[PDB]
Amino acid sequence: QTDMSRKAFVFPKESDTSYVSLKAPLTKPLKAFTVCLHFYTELSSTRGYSIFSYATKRQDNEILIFWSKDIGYSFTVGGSEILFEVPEVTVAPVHICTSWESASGIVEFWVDGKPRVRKSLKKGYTVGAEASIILGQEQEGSQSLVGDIGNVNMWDFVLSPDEINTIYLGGPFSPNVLNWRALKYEVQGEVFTKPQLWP
Amino acid sequence: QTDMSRKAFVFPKESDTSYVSLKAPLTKPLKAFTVCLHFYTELSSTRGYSIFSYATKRQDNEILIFWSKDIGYSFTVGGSEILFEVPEVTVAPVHICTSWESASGIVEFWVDGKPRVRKSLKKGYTVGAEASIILGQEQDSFGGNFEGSQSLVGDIGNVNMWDFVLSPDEINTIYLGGPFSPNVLNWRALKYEVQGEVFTKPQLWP
Amino acid sequence: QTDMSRKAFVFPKESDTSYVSLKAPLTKPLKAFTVCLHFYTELSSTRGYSIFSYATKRQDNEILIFWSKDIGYSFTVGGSEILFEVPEVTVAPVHICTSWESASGIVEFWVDGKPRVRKSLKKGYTVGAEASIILGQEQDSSQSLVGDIGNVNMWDFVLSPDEINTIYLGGPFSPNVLNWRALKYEVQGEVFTKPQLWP
Amino acid sequence: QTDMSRKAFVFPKESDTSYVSLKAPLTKPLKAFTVCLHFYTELSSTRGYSIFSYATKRQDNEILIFWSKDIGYSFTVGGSEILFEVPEVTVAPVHICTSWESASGIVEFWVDGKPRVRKSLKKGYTVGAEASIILGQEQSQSLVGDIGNVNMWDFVLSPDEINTIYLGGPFSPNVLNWRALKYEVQGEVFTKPQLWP
Amino acid sequence: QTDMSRKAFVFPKESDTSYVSLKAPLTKPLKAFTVCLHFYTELSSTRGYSIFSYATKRQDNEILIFWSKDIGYSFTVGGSEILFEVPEVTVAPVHICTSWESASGIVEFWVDGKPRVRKSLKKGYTVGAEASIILGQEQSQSLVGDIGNVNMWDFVLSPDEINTIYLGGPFSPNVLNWRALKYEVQGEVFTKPQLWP
Repeated sequence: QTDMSRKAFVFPKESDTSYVSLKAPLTKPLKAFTVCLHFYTELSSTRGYSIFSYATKRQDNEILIFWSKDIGYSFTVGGSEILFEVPEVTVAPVHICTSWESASGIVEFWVDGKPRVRKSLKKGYTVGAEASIILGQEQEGSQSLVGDIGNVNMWDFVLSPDEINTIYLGGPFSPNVLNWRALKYEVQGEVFTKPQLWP
Repeated sequence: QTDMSRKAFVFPKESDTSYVSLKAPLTKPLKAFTVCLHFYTELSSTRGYSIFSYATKRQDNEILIFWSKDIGYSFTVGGSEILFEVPEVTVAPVHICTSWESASGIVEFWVDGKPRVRKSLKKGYTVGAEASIILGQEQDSFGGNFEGSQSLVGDIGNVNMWDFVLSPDEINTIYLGGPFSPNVLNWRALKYEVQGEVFTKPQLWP
Repeated sequence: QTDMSRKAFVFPKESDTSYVSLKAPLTKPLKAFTVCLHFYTELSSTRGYSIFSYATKRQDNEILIFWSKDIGYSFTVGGSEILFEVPEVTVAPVHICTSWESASGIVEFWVDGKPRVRKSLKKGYTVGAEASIILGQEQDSSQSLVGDIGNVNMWDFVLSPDEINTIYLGGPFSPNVLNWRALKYEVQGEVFTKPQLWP
Repeated sequence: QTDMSRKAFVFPKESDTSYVSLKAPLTKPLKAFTVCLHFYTELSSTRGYSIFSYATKRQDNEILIFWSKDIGYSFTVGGSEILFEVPEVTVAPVHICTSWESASGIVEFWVDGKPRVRKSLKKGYTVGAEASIILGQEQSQSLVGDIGNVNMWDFVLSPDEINTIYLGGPFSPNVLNWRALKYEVQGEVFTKPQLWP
Repeated sequence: QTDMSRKAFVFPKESDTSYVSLKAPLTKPLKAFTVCLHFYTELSSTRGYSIFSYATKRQDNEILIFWSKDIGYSFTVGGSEILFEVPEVTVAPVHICTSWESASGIVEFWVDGKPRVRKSLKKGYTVGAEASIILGQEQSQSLVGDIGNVNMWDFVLSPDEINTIYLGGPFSPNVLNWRALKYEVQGEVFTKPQLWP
C-alpha cells in the first residue's frame, strides 16, 4: 500500500523481462469496469506495445489495452478485439479511460478527456476476478512498453462522463479496484520510479 | 412523457432492426418547421446514414436529414432533395438545426451554431401531419423492416421540433444550451418507443 | 424610409428578374465615395456575380463591386476595372468597404476589417449623380447574386481607417448617401426580407 | 520639420520617377546605426523592390534594405550584401528594424518584433555622413504601396528598445525622426493615414 | 565571477579558433548532472554543430550536447551516444535541459520546456571532475550564432524545477552559474544582450 501520487514507472529500454505487477484485492467477478491511466512513449510510429494487461487462467486476454502500429488503439476484453482507429499519431503524454458494461456490451474509450464513438463488445460477458495485472508487458518484448506509465486506476463500474472529465482534470476520484494513491505492486526488471513528466 | 435531459440514444452496432420512434401530437399539417438535434458518429467518412426521418403514407421522404458519403448533408422535404456540401469532414459530436418555410421555400441549415447559405426548396408545398418519425433508420418502406446500409451507428439526442421557423437569435440560444419551448417534439417531454439494440446513456457532448 | 436594421435581402435562387433597387437622393456628382456592405453566398467557387451595381446613362458601370470566379474581387469605377486578388476563397459571410478619391485616384479595399494594398484608379473623373443603384443584379443594357446581402451604406467622402474599423465593429456611423437605417428601396422578383445571419 | 505621426507615403502605381527624399542633418560619419520602418506592398511574390536607400558619392549602396524576389530580405551596407532568407511570404503590413555596428560587424534584423540570427558584415567600415536618403526607389524595383514610420538612430538599439518601438512606445531618434521629418516628395506619391495600427 | 544576466555570447561567423571556455570549480567526480542553456542558430538545416562540450583527459566526449544535421539532437556522455530525434526543424531560439543519473542511467531531455521520452545511457559510470568545458566548439562543427544562459547542477533537476528555470524563475546552480560565470573568451566572439526573452 504505497502512495504513487506524483510518480511514475519508467521503462528506459526495450526488454523481455521488465514489467510491473499490480495486485487487485478482487473477490467478485467483474460485470463492468473502468480503467484509466497515463502513458508516454515514442514507439507509436514504429511498432506495437502493451499498455494494460489483465489475464485470467482460462483467458490470458481478459482485458487488454494495446496499441497496434499504423492502426490505432486496440481494446480487447475476453479474447474479442475491437478497434479505435487513430490516423495521425502525435508524440506526447496521453491519458486514456476505457470502460465496458456487460449488461449492454457498450464500451467507451476516452482519449485526453475527449470521447470516441460508443461501441458494442462482449455482451452478457463476465470478467474473471482472480487475475494477474501487468504493466509494460504482454501476458514477448516486441510488444514491450518503453517509456513511462502511471496514474492507473480501476473501478468496478462504468464512470459517467462528468466523473471521467474530473479524473482527467486531476480532480478527486475514489477507485475501488486499483488505486494509484494506495497501490500494491511488485516490480521486476529494469524499471524505476521517477516523478511523472505529464502534469 | 419522459425527460430525456442529459441523456442520449446510442446505436452501438450496425443493425437492420434497431431504431427509435418518436410520437408527435400532430393535428395540423406543417406549413413551416424547425428541427434540431445532436448526433455523434464515425460513419461519415465511410458510408451514408439517416439522421432524421419523417414519413407520411403518401410520402416516404416528407422531411429527412441525411448524410451522403463524400458529399455532405442532404436535407430533403417532400421528395425533393437539396444539398449542403461539406468538403472536410471532422470526427466529433455535431449539432444541427434546419428549417423550411412553405411561404417562401427558404431552408436554413445551421451547423454547430454557424449558418450555411440560404436556399430555396419546395415552395408552396405542405407537410403532412399524421406521420411516423424515426431516429437512426431510413424509412424507405413505411411498412416495417429496414435496410442497414443507411443505419445510424453511434449516439443521437437533443432532438426538438417547432412548427415555425426559429430566428437566428433563438437558434443561437438553443446551441448555447439556453431554455427553449418546442411545440412539436420536445426532448424534455419526449414520448418514444424503442426497438432493437439501442440504449439510453448519458450524452457525451456537453 | 425604412429601418432595415438587423434585416437583410435574400435571393434564394438563381433568377433573371430578381433584384433590389436603392434610391439615392443624389444632387451633386461624386468626387469621392465609400460604400460598405455585408453579403453571404456560396457562388464564389463556381461562378461570378454582382455585389453592387451603380450605373449612369452615359456609363452603366460607373461604380461596380463584382466577384470574378477563380480570380478575386473586381472593383470598377467608370468603366476602368482594377483587381483585388484573393487566392483561397472561404465560405462565410464577408463584410467589405471600398472607397475611391478622384483627387488622387487612390482606391482602398477593406475585407472583414482588414485592408488590402492601396491602388490607383481613374484620377480626375467625376461619378454621375443621377443613377440607378441595384443589388443582386448586373446592370448592362448568368451573373446574379444568390444568397443574402445587407448593411449597405454609402458616404460621399473617403472614410478613414478608424472610421472603417468602427463600422465593422458595428459602431455608430452617419452615412450621407445610402443609409441602411433609413433605406428607400423597391424590390422586384423573388427576393425577401429576413433577419441577417451575420452578427 | 513635419509631424508625420499617423500618416504614410503611398506609391499607388509602378513608376520611374516617383520617390521620397529624406534629409538627414548628418555631420559625423556613421560608425553604427539602426533604422526602422513600416511598409506594406503586394510585390513580394512577383518582383523585387527597394525599401530604404542610403547612398554616398563614392558609394551608391552605402546602406540599403532591399527585397529580392523568391529569396528574402537583402540588407547591404557599403556595397557588401548579406541575405536574411524568408521562405513563405505573407501579404500583410510588416515592420522591420535592422542595425549594424562597425566595431564588430554584427548586423541585427528584426521582423515584426521578432529577431533573426545575428550576422557579420563589413566590420571596421565607416558609413559616409553626407548622403541622399530615398524611399520607394533604388539609387523593376520601385516600391508600390505604402511605407512609413521610418526612423534612424546613430547607435545600435537594444532588443528592449526595439521591442518598445514595435509596440509603439516613445522613441527618440537622432538621425531620422518620423515625428519631425524633413522631406521632399517627387512624382505620384501621396500622404494618407497609415493602414497598419 | 561575472554576472552574465541578460547577455549572451555570439559567434558571428564560421571559425576554426573561436570559442568560449567555462571554468568549473569541480572537486568531486559527477555521479549525476543537469545542464541547461539557450542557443539560437541557423545552421540546423545545413550542417551539424557543437552546443556543449565537456571533455576529460580520459574522455574528450565525457558529456557533449551536439546537433547532427538531418537527424536531431545527439546527447553523449562518456563516449556512449544516444539520439533524440527531431523531424521538423524550426528556426528560432531554443532552450534545452538535459540530465543524466549514473545510478539508473536515465537521461532526460527537455526542449522548450517540454520533455522527450526518458532513455537509458551509461549506468554505474562516473564523469571526471577536472575538465575543460567549452562553448561553440567541438573538443565543420562550430557554432555560429548566440548561446547563453548555460547552467549546471550536480544532481538531477525535477520537472517542477526545470519548468521554473524555463519560465525564467530563480535558480541556484552549483557547478556552472550564469549569474556568476568565470570564463575566458578566445577568437571572434562577443558579448551582446540576449535576443530570446
